[PDB]
Amino acid sequence: WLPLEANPEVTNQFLKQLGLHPNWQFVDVYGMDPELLSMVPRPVCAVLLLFPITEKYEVFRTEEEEKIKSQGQDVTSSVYFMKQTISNACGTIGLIHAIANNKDKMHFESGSTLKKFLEESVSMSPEERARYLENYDAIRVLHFIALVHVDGHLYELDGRKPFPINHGETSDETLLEDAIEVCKKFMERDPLRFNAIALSAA
Ligand SMILES: Cc1c(O)c(C)c2c(c1O)C(=O)C[C@@H](c1ccc(O)cc1)O2
Repeated sequence: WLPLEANPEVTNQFLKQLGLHPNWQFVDVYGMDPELLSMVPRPVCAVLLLFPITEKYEVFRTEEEEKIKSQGQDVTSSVYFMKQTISNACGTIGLIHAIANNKDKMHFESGSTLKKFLEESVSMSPEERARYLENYDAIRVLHFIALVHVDGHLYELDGRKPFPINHGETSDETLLEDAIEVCKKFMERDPLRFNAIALSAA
């Protein structure tokens, strides 16, 4: 599985292995301050956020799950969501969430293994996607989540949760800034360090 660190060079090597043309490359997001965001090449189509699992995460996510089940949320049918059943798989799952939800922006090489995996898993349930990932030997190389734009909304994709989380309106053009605002919200949940990479045009 992808190592549990925010490392663009390793993640881009993985993208190449998986058969993606390198006109999208991960970059570091050096921090949330606007002059740091300006160093991220645009467009951006995904942000991966790395953070440690804490007791606060477990308590908050339980509250959030109850809230969403009670109020409902909009998760459009186009969102690709894969459950996590193996801890150390969260980096690889993050990468899959980033590519699956941006498939039409991507250029896949002929025998691309990730292209194959995506075509075969587009109609699977999140649970089936987890099982297939476990089976799929060609995908072989403290928590990661993905932030993407789908159909006008900003989705958080965390395979430890039961579903995507809708964080409000966004667009392809404003995804980086809107994702960073969601990261600021996340960090308010715990009285840490910011560690993120962005999938950027190259
Ligand atoms: C339920 C829930 C989450 O879903 C997420 C993403 C969280 C938290 C949480 O409770 C936190 O409490 C800490 C947090 C975090 C994010 C960025 C960072 O640099 C350091 C910490 O992220």
